[PDB]
Amino acid sequence: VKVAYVQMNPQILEPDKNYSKAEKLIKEASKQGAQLVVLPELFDTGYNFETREEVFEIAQKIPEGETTTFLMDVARDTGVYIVAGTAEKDGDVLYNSAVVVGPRGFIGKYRKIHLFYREKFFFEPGDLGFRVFDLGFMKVGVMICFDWFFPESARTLALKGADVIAHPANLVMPYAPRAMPIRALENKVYTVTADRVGEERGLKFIGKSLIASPKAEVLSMASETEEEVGVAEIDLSLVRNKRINDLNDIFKDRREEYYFR
Amino acid sequence: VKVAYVQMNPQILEPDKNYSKAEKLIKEASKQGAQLVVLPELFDTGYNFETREEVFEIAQKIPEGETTTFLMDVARDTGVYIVAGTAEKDGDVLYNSAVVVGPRGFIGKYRKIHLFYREKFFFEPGDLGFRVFDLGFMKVGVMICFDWFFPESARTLALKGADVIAHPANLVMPYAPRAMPIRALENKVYTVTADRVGEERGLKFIGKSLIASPKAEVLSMASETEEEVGVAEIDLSLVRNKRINDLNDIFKDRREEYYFR
Ligand SMILES: [Mg+2]
Repeated sequence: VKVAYVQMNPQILEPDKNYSKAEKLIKEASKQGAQLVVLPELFDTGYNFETREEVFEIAQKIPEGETTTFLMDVARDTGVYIVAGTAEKDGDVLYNSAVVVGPRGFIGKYRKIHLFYREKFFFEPGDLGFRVFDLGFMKVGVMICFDWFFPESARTLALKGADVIAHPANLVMPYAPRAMPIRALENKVYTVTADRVGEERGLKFIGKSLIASPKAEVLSMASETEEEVGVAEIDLSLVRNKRINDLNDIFKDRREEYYFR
Repeated sequence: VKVAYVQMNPQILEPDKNYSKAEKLIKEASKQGAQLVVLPELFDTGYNFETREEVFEIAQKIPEGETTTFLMDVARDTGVYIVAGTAEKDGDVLYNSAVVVGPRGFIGKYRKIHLFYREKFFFEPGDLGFRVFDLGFMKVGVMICFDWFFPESARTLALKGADVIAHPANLVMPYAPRAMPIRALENKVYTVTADRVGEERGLKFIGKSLIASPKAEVLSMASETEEEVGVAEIDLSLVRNKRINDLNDIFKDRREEYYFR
């Protein structure tokens, strides 16, 4: 299996422009043999809003709306599964979500559980929990951006059977790229952090999209500033066997009775 | 406030020799200003036992045994607090323990919750939970070796108000030195990993003792091979206030409803 990130530079409040850029890059990930392609957080809308009104205006329902139906169309055409960050309109409320689509259609969604900084003024805290989606050939867990900061995000997805954690991000702190391989190691999963690049109303994002292995190896890493795709080969038996030596299994050894109490 | 690790090379089954080495190094640390000094896991007995009988023969009681007695004397005489790893005899049972001793005497013990590899043939799994010890001027959490691998260990300690996690270790894998700064960051806590060095019945330990900070900065780090002390100044404001920005407080932001389920 090959997995891929798409590191792009979303244009704030311009979904058509972002649909165009994303298709172009998903097509190149597909040309490169990717079977699963991960896009950044909020790829359709951009990130740095001044008011909720400008995002609410453009934000789409899932699965009914344009971004899901767009991504279905690209999945169908390219034969890839896609995890993508999107602003989700749900009645009068907005979430910071990721959609999972396949060539056969919509698979499901995740709503960001740990909101970061000014996201608290715009978005409602995610309310679907940490979900894992079975694509047949692999189980894919989804978390978004600041979810990386809490070890419980990746751990919950790993317990739930994720082979790979798809991680749409709009990273601003320098830490996540160094921390991601530790997340991968401690759960014995692959992690695919699709970061954005660019500068948006004074806010500069760090890029450095990366794929990490269960041995904390960095299989692919992106620049700080360029749009690009990164594809890495993954070993599905290297993750599904939680043995770390012949006497320890990382899930058998956890002792939940002593945690957080 | 200054904290330290003592990185040393325990001689297997030679507690006299190890007490003597510990005393020289604790005093080097005490001279350099350290108020808290952390020693390696099983510093008195050594690690690489072939039979339970050989460690049972020499393993000491806590607090009345020779190791705790030794440590109380050193701490009475240096004015320091000491966290040290020690094989604990408790009746007819053995624990892989850490003791905390101050100038007053014995403050308390921690029993290693996550046993590693062959340890399960000698020791019982720890049964006192993850404990935080109030020294007045600081709260010290304690975990041992492989406890690092489970994010839940440091997280339990940090939630219980630990300002610093004292971490006696005998590392053989290379990952802990790379992970500890992420444990420090994700909990906004200081961590003190006191590793051993040496080769013990052919098993090589990796040294690389380190002190990490709440910003993922490594403040002090030791060699692969040499016996040494490392001392660093810690800022308690930087741990106690869990705010990473005006809108995010890492403990208020945890959403336990979605963790591990
Ligand atoms: Mg050094």
